[PDB]
Amino acid sequence: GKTRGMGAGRKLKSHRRRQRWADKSYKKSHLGNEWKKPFAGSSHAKGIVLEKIGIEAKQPNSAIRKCARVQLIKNGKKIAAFVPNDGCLNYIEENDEVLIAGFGRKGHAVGDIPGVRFKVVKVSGVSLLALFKEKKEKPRS
Amino acid sequence: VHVAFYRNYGKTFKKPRRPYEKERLDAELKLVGEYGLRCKRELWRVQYALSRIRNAARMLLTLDEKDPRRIFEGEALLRRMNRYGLLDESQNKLDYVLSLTVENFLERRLQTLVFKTGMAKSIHHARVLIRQRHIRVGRQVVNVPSFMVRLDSQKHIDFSLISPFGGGRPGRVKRKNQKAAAK
Amino acid sequence: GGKSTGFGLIYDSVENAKKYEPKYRLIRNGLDTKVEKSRKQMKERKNRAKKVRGVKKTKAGDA
Amino acid sequence: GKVHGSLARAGKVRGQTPKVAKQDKKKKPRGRAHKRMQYNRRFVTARGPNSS
RNA sequence: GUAGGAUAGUGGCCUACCAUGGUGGUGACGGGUGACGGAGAAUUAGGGUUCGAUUCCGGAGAGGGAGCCUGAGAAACGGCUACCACAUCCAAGGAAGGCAGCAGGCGCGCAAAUUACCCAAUCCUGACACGGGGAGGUAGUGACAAUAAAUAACAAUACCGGCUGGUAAUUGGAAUGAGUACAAUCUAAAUCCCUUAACGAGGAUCCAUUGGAGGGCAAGUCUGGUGCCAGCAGCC
Ligand SMILES: [K+]
Ligand SMILES: [K+]
Ligand SMILES: [K+]
Ligand SMILES: [K+]
Ligand SMILES: [K+]
Ligand SMILES: [K+]
Ligand SMILES: [K+]
Ligand SMILES: [K+]
Ligand SMILES: [K+]
Ligand SMILES: [Mg+2]
Ligand SMILES: [Mg+2]
Ligand SMILES: [Mg+2]
Ligand SMILES: [Mg+2]
Ligand SMILES: [Mg+2]
Ligand SMILES: [Mg+2]
Ligand SMILES: [Mg+2]
Ligand SMILES: [Mg+2]
Ligand SMILES: [Mg+2]
Ligand SMILES: [Mg+2]
Ligand SMILES: [Mg+2]
Ligand SMILES: [Mg+2]
Ligand SMILES: [Mg+2]
Ligand SMILES: [Mg+2]
Ligand SMILES: [Mg+2]
Repeated sequence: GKTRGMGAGRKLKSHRRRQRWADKSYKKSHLGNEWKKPFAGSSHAKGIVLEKIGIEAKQPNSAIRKCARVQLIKNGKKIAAFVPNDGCLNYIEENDEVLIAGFGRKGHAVGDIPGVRFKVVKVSGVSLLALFKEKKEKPRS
Repeated sequence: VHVAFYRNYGKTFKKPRRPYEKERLDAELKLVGEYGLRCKRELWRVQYALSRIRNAARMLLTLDEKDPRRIFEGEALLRRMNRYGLLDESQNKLDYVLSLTVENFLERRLQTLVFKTGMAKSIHHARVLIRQRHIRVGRQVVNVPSFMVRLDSQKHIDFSLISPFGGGRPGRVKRKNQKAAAK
Repeated sequence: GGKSTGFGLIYDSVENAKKYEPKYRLIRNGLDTKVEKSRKQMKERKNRAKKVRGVKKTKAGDA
Repeated sequence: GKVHGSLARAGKVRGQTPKVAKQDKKKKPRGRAHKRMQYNRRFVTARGPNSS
């Protein structure tokens, strides 16, 4: 059973402090490992496109999910980023400048795409959404 | 230091906890259409004010009847509700504050009053008249439909003295038509 | 509309006004003339004159 | 033994989709008038609102 | 602990001699902090959780250290001296440096504005009622955040539903601010706001968008295309 002594406040505080580490959410935000991850605790990161890659969809689906290999400028790390929307991979080229955001699940894969935790938001300073709707045009240079 | 930084501001409404309650949506649309509101934000702002007042009254009712703080704040709140027409003289207890509904506050809007006294053919007509500077409360022109009319000021509502419906100088359309007809 | 509010001062005589009123208010009434000057130019002239000693300091600030 | 999926297929359906022009329709009222229309449609005049 | 030195002054602050003491699972000592502390901020049954660089208070720093003069007050940096790192000019002999002040530039990055006007207000300062003040204020950029609030209102006609309501790029005249502009007002001077001559609305082109329509969760078993492809899908 719990300790209940009126003079046992120290033990209760220490026990809670020790047991907090069993909590995964608490440990994630108190171990200081977010700075060694590709984004280093940022909502977005810019990078250079290295190569277009197709990723097979997970069972029971069957598709080729279009993604890009991006090297982050600020630390040189390499990640896989999904390119959403139909035919939007055609707006991406090798050595292009892309803005990368999270996939929405805080560092975890989404949907039937395996091992992909990022998506492309902008290419060459123009949002992919504008390119898909023809609102803007990708800069020639 | 920038002295402007010391000015304070606050929010006036909150979004619903559950966005897509069908019954809540139906009731809110009914109220908005009845009172001719432009969006749900106005209704939520009125609900926020009503909730604040009801919370204050409920907090006061928890204190002892002879508590000086309860006496002072209850008198202040009852006077405030009486000034704006929310409560009648017979409704002289903090308990009746808890029985206040959003409709009570909505009925005190300058738009609703302008519609009710007969200066407008409809609630929307009252809205457009108010926002077009055709209405004055006392000697002051008011163009804010959300204006809450006090009991004393209710009987002073009238057409603006500088408006076609309150004085002379018809509108630009009428003047243009008169000029055109002069030939 | 149709109403306005403000502040007014009536001095016993013009000399008292000239002695107590701000310069800009006197200018507004025509009792004083606005002198055209640039604060940045004054600062630059002062800084330039800082480096010159003696009577020549007077024309040093011109540059 | 097929051509299931590849990078060269990007934009297939969107390119295939025939282009249909948008019909020119009168603008709906905004704000209070829009709310008035909604209230009249759902309460005064009157299955789902988009039933066939 | 004793006696001295130094200090504005107490004190191992320092010196000489003497004693073996001092802290520690009631966590010392050591390490980390993407740690300046507080007043406070977010959320609120209660208890709690998370945040606090930033305008108020206290501390520290002026590229990194160290030393110091003047002075009531500084170990000052829009003061000096030396070293270290950067770094401008040179007639090559020398000579001058410190934006974590206001602007502004490079760099960095997801990430942040004008090299403007003024001491008119608040206050500070000097020999001084008067000078000065990038403190501070004004104006510029500004969908951080917050407040109010347009994009239509009313009749006739025709359709519909029970005199009463709803619809119509059908008709009819009324109203008005977005804009524009004399003028005045505002203002240190301007500008904006407020006020207001003359203009300013019918597809009132003065044309509202962002997301969605299997469920969670409000909204189509509509039509065409594609055919585990392309794609969607926070989860199913
Ligand atoms: K598969
Ligand atoms: K499937
Ligand atoms: K001492
Ligand atoms: K001693
Ligand atoms: K500190
Ligand atoms: K002195
Ligand atoms: K600067
Ligand atoms: K001043
Ligand atoms: K859904
Ligand atoms: Mg001593
Ligand atoms: Mg702090
Ligand atoms: Mg820091
Ligand atoms: Mg700052
Ligand atoms: Mg401070
Ligand atoms: Mg210092
Ligand atoms: Mg520096
Ligand atoms: Mg130095
Ligand atoms: Mg120093
Ligand atoms: Mg400096
Ligand atoms: Mg200084
Ligand atoms: Mg920003
Ligand atoms: Mg806002
Ligand atoms: Mg519009
Ligand atoms: Mg539903």
